[PDB]
Amino acid sequence: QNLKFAFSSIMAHKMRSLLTMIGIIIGVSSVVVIMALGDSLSRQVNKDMTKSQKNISVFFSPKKPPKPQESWVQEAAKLKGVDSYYVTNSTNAILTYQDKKVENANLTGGNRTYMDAVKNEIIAGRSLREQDFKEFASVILLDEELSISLFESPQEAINKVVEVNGFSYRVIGVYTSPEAKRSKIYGFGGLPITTNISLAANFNIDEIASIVFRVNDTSLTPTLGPELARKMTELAGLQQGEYQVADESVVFAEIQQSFSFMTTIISSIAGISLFVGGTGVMNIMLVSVTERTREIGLRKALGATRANILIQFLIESMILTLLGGLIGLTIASGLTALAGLLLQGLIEGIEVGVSIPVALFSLAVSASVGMIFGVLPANKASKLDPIEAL
Amino acid sequence: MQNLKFAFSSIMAHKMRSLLTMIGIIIGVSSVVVIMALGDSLSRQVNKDMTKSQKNISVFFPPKPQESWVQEAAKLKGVDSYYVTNSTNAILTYQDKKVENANLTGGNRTYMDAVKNEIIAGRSLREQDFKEFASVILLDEELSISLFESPQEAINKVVEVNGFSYRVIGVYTSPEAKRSKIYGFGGLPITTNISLAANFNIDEIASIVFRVNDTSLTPTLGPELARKMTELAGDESVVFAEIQQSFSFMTTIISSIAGISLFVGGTGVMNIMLVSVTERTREIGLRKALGATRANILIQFLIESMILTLLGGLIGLTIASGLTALAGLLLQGLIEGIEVGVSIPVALFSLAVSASVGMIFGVLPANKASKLDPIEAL
Amino acid sequence: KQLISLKNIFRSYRNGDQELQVLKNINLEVNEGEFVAIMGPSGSGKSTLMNTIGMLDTPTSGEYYLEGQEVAGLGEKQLAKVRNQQIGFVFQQFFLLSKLNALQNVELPLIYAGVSSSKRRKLAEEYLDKVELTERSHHLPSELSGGQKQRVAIARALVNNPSIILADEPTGALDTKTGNQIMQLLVDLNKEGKTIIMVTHEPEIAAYAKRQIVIRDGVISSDSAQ
Amino acid sequence: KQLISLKNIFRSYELQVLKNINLEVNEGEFVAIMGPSGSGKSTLMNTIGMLDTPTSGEYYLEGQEVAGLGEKQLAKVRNQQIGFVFQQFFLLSKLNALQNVELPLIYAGVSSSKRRKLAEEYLDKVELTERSHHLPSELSGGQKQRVAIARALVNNPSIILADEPTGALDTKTGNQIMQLLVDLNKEGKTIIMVTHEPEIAAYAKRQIVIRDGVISSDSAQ
Ligand SMILES: [Mg+2]
Ligand SMILES: [Mg+2]
Repeated sequence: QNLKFAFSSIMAHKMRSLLTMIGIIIGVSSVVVIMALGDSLSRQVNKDMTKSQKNISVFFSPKKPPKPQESWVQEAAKLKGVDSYYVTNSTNAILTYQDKKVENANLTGGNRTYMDAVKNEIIAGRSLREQDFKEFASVILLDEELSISLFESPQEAINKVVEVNGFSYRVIGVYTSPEAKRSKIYGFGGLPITTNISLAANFNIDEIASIVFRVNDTSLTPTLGPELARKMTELAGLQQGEYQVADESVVFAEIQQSFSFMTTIISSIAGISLFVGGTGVMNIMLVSVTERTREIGLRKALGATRANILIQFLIESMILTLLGGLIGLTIASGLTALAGLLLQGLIEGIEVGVSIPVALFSLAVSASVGMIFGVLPANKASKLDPIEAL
Repeated sequence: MQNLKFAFSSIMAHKMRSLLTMIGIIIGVSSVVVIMALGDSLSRQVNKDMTKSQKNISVFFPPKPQESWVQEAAKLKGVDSYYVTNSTNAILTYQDKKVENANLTGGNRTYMDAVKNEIIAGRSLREQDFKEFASVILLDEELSISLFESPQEAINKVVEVNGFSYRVIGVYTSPEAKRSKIYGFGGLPITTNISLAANFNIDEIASIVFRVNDTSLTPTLGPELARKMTELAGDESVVFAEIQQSFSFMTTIISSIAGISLFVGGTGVMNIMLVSVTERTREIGLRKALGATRANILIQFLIESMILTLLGGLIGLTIASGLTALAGLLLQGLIEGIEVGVSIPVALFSLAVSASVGMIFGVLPANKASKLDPIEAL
Repeated sequence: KQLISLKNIFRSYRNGDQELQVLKNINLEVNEGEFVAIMGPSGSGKSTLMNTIGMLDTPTSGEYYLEGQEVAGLGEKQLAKVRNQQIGFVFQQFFLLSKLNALQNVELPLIYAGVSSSKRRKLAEEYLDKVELTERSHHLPSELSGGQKQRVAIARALVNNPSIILADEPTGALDTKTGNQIMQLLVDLNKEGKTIIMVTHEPEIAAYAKRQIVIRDGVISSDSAQ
Repeated sequence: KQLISLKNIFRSYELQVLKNINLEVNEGEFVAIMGPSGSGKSTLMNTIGMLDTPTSGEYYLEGQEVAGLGEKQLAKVRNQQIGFVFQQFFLLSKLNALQNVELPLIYAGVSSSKRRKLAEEYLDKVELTERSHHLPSELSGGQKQRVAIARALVNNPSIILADEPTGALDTKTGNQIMQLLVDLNKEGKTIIMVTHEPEIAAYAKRQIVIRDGVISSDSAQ
């Protein structure tokens, strides 16, 4: 049959076929390796996407800027199904200590419920206490790897003065979480936390910006969300604006498909190699037509049909590019796994690039390549006249 | 050089095969030279901006300095003009919208025409902004649009520069601003240095710049200015070749990924040259019976794979100049004011490579060709 | 008994403006067990006649009745079936596929016939026995001599028990001594009742066949039937 | 004068092909070598053509000792002195008649302009008119071997080595090509040819027969 003739021919010129495959190996493994990382990076964001669905962000929409009282938010949070609440400031900070520096850390402004609500685990020293709010204290917590970068050790970091934005802060604790460990990808040098009333007093900013409610049963959010917003406006007084639910996904997806774009640009450049590989497999297939012009003619004298020859030379190029984009898919999957068992000094997050969608897409492409670049030759061969060939 | 005629006869023997073999190298050299050339333009552009950083002598030595001395020292024969500035990188809000870590310059009276900030909307700093202790601000064009959609839109409205209310009295632009994008500057707002010292408790004067527009004068003059500005109260370019280093690194990493397609293109020729050798074993024996040596056949089949890649490289280079020109036009939005193109070193680097690709890959079949026995061939 | 039956056969080879005529009113019939030999100068189109009969060429006008049924006009897919079952091609240079051994080079027509692998090797063996091959069947044509390669080529021509063997100058790539060995084989095969129609430019070789035909300018110009 | 002088030529591979070969051949001769299969029929020829070096013994070509010379040297000697003719013609497919004939002259160091003159003179010597620029695609077998024979003559060799010249040709056209060789032998070129057919050997002056690595007959005695 036509599959066996395909395999016989490939085995006939082993080192020619082998060399051709290597062009497809190289190209597929390059594309899959690049596509792996960009996916794994993407999926480690889509974890955070779904952690954020437990949160309900409320904000002041001017149309259906008054000072928001904190005890409104506590009262709203009474609402059944709401497990906790918190309010925060934010700002940038350049964070100098002694001769060290991290010039883009995101300084967060908690409100006594914040630390507990977001479940941050204290590893050295203490969390924010009630005294720190009533004394207007410039106290600071650092995340595990900010403390390591700035003070060699979370233990060593405790009770050191760190200049924040030319403002002296005393380090009370070091914390860590899942989110802090993996938050280098969002482009942050650190996630230090202090009281919102310190942020609000040192830097000019007012003391509430984001208002959040945690609702651990996520199926309630379509109803509880707008209810918490309504309840906010019933308590805030009709100041002619109305509180609304902030959509979480429109800022996550704004960074999700910026990683995707830039994966595609580098994945394309790697793809140029697979495309060159493709022109290579077409070309060698064409030499195997002229190499076998007499053979085809003889085959047709013996009873080969145009159709037989056409699918034989198709199958022959497909066997090259599939077996190629599989040896390649594997060697990619390898390098990707050892690229992950390496990115551990940066990220605490699953990066193996197994992704069934990219694996299957590699084979899908690998097929198309053989099919596309293999028809012109297979056509040429099928059309060859027995009389002219003999 | 009959080997060159032999090479071209063979190339021309299978035109559409030699063509498809060349297309690997074109596709390879094109994409490599395009990445290498943009990365080279980004580096060369940065390198032009360093030769602006030598027409600006900066003297640094704190104690509280005073503009009276800088004004005095600026009468010296080479010194074209002077200015003095005030710094902070604070954050510009405007009702939910928010630009991060813009470089807020606080200039003196002379700062506007010494640096030459061309205003596109409204007005620049007038003197009654210094005298009356006003909190007013100029925004750069790309900071203007990012914060307020249009340029004219931003005008006469309130910004929150680190909290303090600043009235946008104008919006400016220059080449040096349009490229501030590449140095990671969020924006370049200018203001009155009186109102930077008031609103942030920084010193009124912090940088002292002496504009000298004779390049072949900054030695001898510049050291004198530093030791005149020391008579009252009893040096070189910064980390400019650091972005130069960082770009060059990113150029490499990407250009190498493009370079794989040249490596596959190279295994392309080796595969085609290997069939060439088997499929004219009979010729090789014939030629050797006519008096071709082992060495003749060797340097014939090598010259053929070199010509084949070298041509592809030379074509690929050309096609990577058209490509690296409309790339110039594409980057009149993003970066702009840039001279983008393929430098003479980059151009012949590619020729050296493409030549070398042909050799490395092509010696292996050229060897097999050379050691062919005439008897078994015939 | 009646196999080949050409009739009013023309073949005109169009080539831009040149409607160049080759075969013209070829009338001819051939019966089973015959050994015809076709002779003539270059340009006469013994080639074109032969392919016409072997179903590699379709005639411009006229008729060709293989075993009574008309076969000039059948679709390629169906015509290629008829060719596989009815025509055994023997060539001057032997046209052995160099990556296949003698055994599987002889098996090849059985694949297109659609024969099981069990049978194919044994059908091949039996027919390599029929042509008298001493050098082992598991050798490439690389390591075979002339007469041995032409034996394999004739075994391959016989494997699907065809009606006609078309031979085109079989001795043409062979020395007198081993050519006469192959010519006896063809005589012995035709003696067993297998029809043969052979082209040659050699009076010495046409002499082995039961019937002489000559073509001049695409016209059968002398038979031995009368 | 004397051109070929083989003396005590052994060739072995463990198989022994040639065994005390002693043959002399003078200018103008036309020697036809016949013999049974694997007598060293071709190994002798490739020894005379310098494509094979003997395991022992000596070969003087136009008086020059050539057995055991270097590869670079033995190619030049081959080029100047030998004119191989082949059964199958062995013309390069992409070069036309003139260019095919010009090729041995390229491996000598001759002017590109002068090659053209010499090639045309030798296409004339072999009666090949107005097919100067035909590819082998476009030539008959007689025409092809005519071109191939012109290629053997262009460098004024001492020896024309011919290996069954009319094997690919029909009996009519062989006789024509065989007459061509005879005429070239008449003008004074030495031909050592090999053949399986007595009808072809007939044309030669002398008649050698090799059996198992050693000459058995010789019509010159
Ligand atoms: Mg004919
Ligand atoms: Mg022999």
